[PDB]
Amino acid sequence: MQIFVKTLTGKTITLEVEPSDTIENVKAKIQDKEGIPPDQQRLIFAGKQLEDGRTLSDYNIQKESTLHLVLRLR
Amino acid sequence: IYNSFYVYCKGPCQRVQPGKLDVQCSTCRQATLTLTQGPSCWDDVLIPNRMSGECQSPHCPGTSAEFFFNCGAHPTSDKETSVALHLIATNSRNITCITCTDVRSPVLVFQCNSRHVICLDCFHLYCVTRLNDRQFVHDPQLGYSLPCVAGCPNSLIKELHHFRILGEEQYNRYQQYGAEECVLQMGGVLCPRPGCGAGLLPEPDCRKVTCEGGNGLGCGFAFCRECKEAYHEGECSAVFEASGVDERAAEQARWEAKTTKPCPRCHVPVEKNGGCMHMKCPQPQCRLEWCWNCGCEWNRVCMGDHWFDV
Ligand SMILES: [Zn+2]
Ligand SMILES: [Zn+2]
Ligand SMILES: [Zn+2]
Ligand SMILES: [Zn+2]
Ligand SMILES: [Zn+2]
Ligand SMILES: [Zn+2]
Ligand SMILES: [Zn+2]
Ligand SMILES: [Zn+2]
Repeated sequence: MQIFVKTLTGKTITLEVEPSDTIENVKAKIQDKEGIPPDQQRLIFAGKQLEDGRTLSDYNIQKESTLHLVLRLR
Repeated sequence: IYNSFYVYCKGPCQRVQPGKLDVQCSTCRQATLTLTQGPSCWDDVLIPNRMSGECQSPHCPGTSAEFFFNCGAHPTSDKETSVALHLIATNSRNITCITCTDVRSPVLVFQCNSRHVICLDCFHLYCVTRLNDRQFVHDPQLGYSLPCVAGCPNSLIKELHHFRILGEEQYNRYQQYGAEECVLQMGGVLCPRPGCGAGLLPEPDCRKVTCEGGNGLGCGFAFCRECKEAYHEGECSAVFEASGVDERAAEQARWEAKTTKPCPRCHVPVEKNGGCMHMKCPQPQCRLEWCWNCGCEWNRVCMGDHWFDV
């Protein structure tokens, strides 16, 4: 299934995922597409920050749905 | 048609629609799981491995039931699932709306202690006005939600897909506002450049924030976290001048504010189980499976449309 990862700007990254995929795996696929290391990524769904050990299905994130990407600046 | 379940169809319908419940074996993933007894509540269909039975497929030792919902407005690909909205109910109890005092259907039932009920038209209004005014509530564990309109404690909506009531454009706005609010509650900042608004989580003790990333991610604006103008070494110079439910109705709008039908075959009377509409006659020599609601033999239609009621 597809999810869309968007920045708050509107910039969209398309990922092919499975419900069973961890948020860490989603970040890996973001690393691969945009070259943002997973450490610098924060993913949010419906105002909730997603935890790395949880799956997409844990948050009931549906196919075609959108996660918001925010950047951690250290 | 009596519909117990409401879902959001994300194409073709793109709206909250009556849903069809179905069950499959969790191991072989075929519609082969016959349940010992039907679901009786939402917990039965929403919590994994809660219900059990027998896979009819012989090349399978499966015993655990996996429930799923499809839209009821058209035929669907077997895997073309829709999200269920467990708070939405058909108003089979004729409960008045907390806001408009009308008896409408369907309704949404808040999970406050009072179990207050609001019609879907008033729920929409609630959502739109609260989203336009940025008065949705952020919880670190629950996200961007709304409580019961009565302001009851511990009553934030947990299933955030209920905000699909808003429609596609406004839902996206809700998710956008929710992300922004999440950032701010974490002590983060949004890029102040028009047409950007990137979410940034810098060090807590840093005043200079840069909208980092390439031409793809960031805009490169360096701003002061305090005044949200471009970074500067002085005192901040920017100045911002600020221009600037009835208790009786609530009492009545509670979900918990006769019932004998004979078995079609053996005619021994039975009263409702409350939830499950799937009757299995308890008389040992009958065991006819039948629907409480329709007084007919059990079938896939009653199954999908109203396996259980609330
Ligand atoms: Zn549909
Ligand atoms: Zn099986
Ligand atoms: Zn309430
Ligand atoms: Zn109403
Ligand atoms: Zn920017
Ligand atoms: Zn400043
Ligand atoms: Zn009987
Ligand atoms: Zn029926």
